[PDB]
Amino acid sequence: WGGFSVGNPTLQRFFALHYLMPFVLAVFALLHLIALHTAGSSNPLGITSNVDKLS
Amino acid sequence: VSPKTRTSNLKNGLTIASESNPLVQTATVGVWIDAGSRNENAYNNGTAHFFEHLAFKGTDKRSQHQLELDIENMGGHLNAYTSRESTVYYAKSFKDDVPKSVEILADILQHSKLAESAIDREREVITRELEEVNKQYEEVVFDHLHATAFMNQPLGRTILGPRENIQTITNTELRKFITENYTADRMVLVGAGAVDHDALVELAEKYFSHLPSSQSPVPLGTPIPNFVGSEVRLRDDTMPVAHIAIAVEGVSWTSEDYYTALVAQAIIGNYDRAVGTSRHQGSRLSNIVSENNLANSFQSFSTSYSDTGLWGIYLTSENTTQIDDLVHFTLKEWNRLSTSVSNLQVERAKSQLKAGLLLSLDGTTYVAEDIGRQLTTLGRRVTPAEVEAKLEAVTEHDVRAWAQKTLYDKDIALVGLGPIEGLYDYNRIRNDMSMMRW
Ligand code: HEM
Repeated sequence: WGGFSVGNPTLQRFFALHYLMPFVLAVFALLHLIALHTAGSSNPLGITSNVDKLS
Repeated sequence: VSPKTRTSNLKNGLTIASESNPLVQTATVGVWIDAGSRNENAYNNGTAHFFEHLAFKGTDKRSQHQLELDIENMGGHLNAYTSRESTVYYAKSFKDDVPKSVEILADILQHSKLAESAIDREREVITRELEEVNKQYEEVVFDHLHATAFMNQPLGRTILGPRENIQTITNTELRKFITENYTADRMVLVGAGAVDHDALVELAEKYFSHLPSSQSPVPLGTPIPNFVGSEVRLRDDTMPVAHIAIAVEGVSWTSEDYYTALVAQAIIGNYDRAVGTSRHQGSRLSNIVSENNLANSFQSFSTSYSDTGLWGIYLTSENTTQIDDLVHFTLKEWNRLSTSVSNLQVERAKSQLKAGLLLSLDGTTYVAEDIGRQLTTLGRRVTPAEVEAKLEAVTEHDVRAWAQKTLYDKDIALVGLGPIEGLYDYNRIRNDMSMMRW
């Protein structure tokens, strides 16, 4: 809180962190896609798609 | 300046066409027929090819063995081929064995036995041919290319025909086919090399005078094909070489754009890594392909029929991870026929073709094939002077206009055979038929 209850210090730090967190989130979104790229997307049948790929 | 092609007719309407060469000792005489597999329907598809086999199986006079002996004794050989629109039967011999060879050809065409026993025997030979073309990759590719481009149309049919027809072809339908199609007004007797025209005309009067005339005699090389943009993929991961053909609807023999299309084809040209000179060719595609090792070979083609054609390229490559690049760069060079070509490429290709069209005719068989082809597709032999004038009339700006209506943003027929995992789907190939920058 930066104090004894939710107040000005809390609001100002939430602003700074609210601005930041979406950038962190974008990084993790990119990371999960890079991790996915080793196997590729799964598909609704649950089988390999290595036999039949589409750009 | 080559000797003039002499042409005479008989009363039935048989054309006799000859080009003498007093420097050679052999002669190719033969019969070019304006008829082929395209004249069959779906039920008797394969008949024309079937007949080609039985033509050499014996006649009313000579048995199969006597036929063999007669040709052996002459000293030369006989040959035949059936295509979609054309059938040829010729004899290469010595100068003075020409009367024998004309007599044998007249016999096998008019007076063939087509004995049930021989039909039954060949029916197995031809069945085995169905499982051995499989090896001739270029032929496999081009037969699928016709099948898909002219989907469910007569030009789309193979020459061999389906297995089912081979088992059911009778001597009746064989006889019917050759009676309807092998008529005097559709036939040309051709002589090249050591032949006298006047002697050949007399031999035609002696042997081919009792040929039927057709009811409605149209001119030689008289024909609607509706091209289908489409693809056939014959993936085979065990093959080391990918074979790919890409074509658009091309031009007929008598198109006004016939020469324009030949010039366009020569701008792309051919390439073969096994030929020493190929790394130094002027063609842009040749340079891209050789520098980047994208292919073993490519061959541009412009195939013509009476009422349509296919214009495209045939590629072979071991570079299985760069098929995409090979196809990409090929279609980008085609794009440049629409967007970029100028007098520089066009005048170069015209120079190369002016010679190429004459070079091709280097032996009596090639000369006879040229006379026979031209007479059965155009109705006349076109002199080199006329051909030189038609080529000279092609400008850069004719090529651009032709490519813009024939290639640019057009549907393609695409056949891939072998390790073609790297060949993208139809859309991505067809998207390379235009340039977003233009
Ligand atoms: C900002 C949030 C996210 C974005 C932009 C995002 C984006 C994507 C994209 C574009 C794909 C590939 C296409 C697709 O399957 O839809 C994907 C796949 C995947 N995502 Fe997400 N994602 C997000 C959040 C999550 C979350 C919260 C989870 C799991 C709890 C998750 C797990 C996965 C998995 C497992 C796949 C692979 C699915 C498959 O193709 O079988 N993602 N994501």
